[PDB]
Amino acid sequence: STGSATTTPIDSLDDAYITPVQIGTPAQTLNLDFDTGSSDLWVFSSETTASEVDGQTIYTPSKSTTAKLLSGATWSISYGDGSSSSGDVYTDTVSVGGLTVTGQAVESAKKVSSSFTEDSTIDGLLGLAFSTLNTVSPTQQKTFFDNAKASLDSPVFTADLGYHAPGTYNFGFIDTTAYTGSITYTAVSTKQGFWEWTSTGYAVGSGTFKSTSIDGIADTGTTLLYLPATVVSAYWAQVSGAKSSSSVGGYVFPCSATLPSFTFGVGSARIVIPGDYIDFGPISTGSSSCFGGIQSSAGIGINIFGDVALKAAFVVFNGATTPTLGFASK
Repeated sequence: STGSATTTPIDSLDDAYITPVQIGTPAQTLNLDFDTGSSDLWVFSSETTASEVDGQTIYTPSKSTTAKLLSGATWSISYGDGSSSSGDVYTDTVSVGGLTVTGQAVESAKKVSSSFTEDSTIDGLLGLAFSTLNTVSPTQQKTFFDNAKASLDSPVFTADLGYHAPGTYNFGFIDTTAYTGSITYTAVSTKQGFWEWTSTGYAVGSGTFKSTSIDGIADTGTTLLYLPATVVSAYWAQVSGAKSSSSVGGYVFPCSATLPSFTFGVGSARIVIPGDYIDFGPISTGSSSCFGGIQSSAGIGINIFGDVALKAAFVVFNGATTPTLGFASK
């Protein structure tokens, strides 16, 4: 089997991407944030505290003839941005782009934190990291990819995120028309539950490539590119007027600037992030200070190849017995 679904930016900055997902019988379609940095499929629901729902589409398990309460199961998650959610668990039929999994754990939110409530465009998350990170207790549950893997033509999914434009998530096949050149594969460590890999270095604009190992995670659920402070300082030093602002929470730059590109290494191959992809717009409405898309990871504990980096590439998440990641230009 295969599946193919379009993923669409939630706003003009590409702050996140939503993909339609069918849950239940008859189908209830929710727009979920596919997140290769977490492993819970959770949704706003008929059980979510009413004051914490503000425009999202909800899953109502009582209206699904295939929904079954997973007795005793609860979940609770906190994300790197400080947001969180928790609730109980159903199993139900879940389909993405024509690919169907029966008995998928659908984690129904009873509580969500304010940032979820405030984002009317995201109806929940669909985790695509490794199932060892799934938070369901007392019986940990499998991700949608893990449940579908054995049925897929090839045990892979691909992320093709657009810049200010829709893109595609495919399951079970590699669309050879979707990228240029060849796909370069690189090793993955699953020891932390992430799609964790080692970039071979970077370049700023037309500058020379610096060979240096950068361990980080391929995370479609993080907006920006978070890298070591040395790397980020080298980038922003090429932008007149750029500075790290403690009050804003990162590097800012004059909105009048033209940003240089940033290149990262995948083995001997190179992925080029155009400068425009690094512009996240005014820090507040009407400001001439703009927020940078490359930020320091020093306060995180891990480097994150988020959407800013991934949307410059066609990315293969290879779930073979030994997982690997593949990157191609496009």
